[PDB]
Amino acid sequence: NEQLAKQKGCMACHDLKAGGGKKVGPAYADVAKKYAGRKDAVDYLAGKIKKGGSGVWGSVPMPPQNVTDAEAKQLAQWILSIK
Amino acid sequence: NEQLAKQKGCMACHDLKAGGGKKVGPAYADVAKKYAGRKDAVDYLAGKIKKGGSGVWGSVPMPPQNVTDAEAKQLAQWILSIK
Ligand code: HEC
Ligand code: HEC
Repeated sequence: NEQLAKQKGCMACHDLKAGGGKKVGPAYADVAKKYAGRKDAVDYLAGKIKKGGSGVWGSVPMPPQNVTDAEAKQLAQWILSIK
Repeated sequence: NEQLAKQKGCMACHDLKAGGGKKVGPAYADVAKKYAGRKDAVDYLAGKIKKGGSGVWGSVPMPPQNVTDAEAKQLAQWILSIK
């Protein structure tokens, strides 16, 4: 399974899918660093995940995503936790 | 959480951290595409995982991995499942 592969060190040499390093959106660790000082980061990011947005990291927009309000908040919190 | 983000499609457009794209081995989805539906795929891949391999995807070899035969079979089956 995926967790076993992580534990065994496999992911030092392998990604799940191709295209690493060339994606259209920002790295989550950079999102986490940016908003570390921001008290309302969770709701700000949840809004962007659900409703989409542009201009914060580049000119290409993130389209609105198929997530509930609760999921958007959960994803925001997880991203903020990334170190 | 991490699994939720993967399941929702977020990772098509985002990496977890900066510096992606330099892994030395093939992406698992590409391994899965190659060997999908071959009658000996599980045994073949389990053997490469455990014993290592060279020259199938490039010049850089995979060393033997610290896995049991059962774990190698588990890992092979998981990799073959990656869409
Ligand atoms: C942790 C136990 C794993 C698992 C499950 C896999 N790998 Fe590797 N791998 C690496 C390289 C350079 C290759 C290509 C070798 C070649 O050109 O022949 C591979 C290949 C694979 C495969 C496909 C094998 C095939 O013949 O098609 C598979 C299923 C696979 N790996 C699984 C490099 C590395 C590492 C670099 C030091 C390490 C660590 C791992 N791999 C670990 C694992
Ligand atoms: C799956 C539900 C997700 C989640 C959890 C996130 N994204 Fe994206 N995203 C994309 C692009 C181009 C941007 C930059 C937009 C801009 O310049 O403003 C983003 C941005 C984000 C953020 C940061 C938002 C901010 O204002 O700081 C976050 C937290 C985030 N995303 C999470 C592109 C895409 C996609 C391309 C089609 C898709 C799919 C996703 N993102 C999916 C998700």
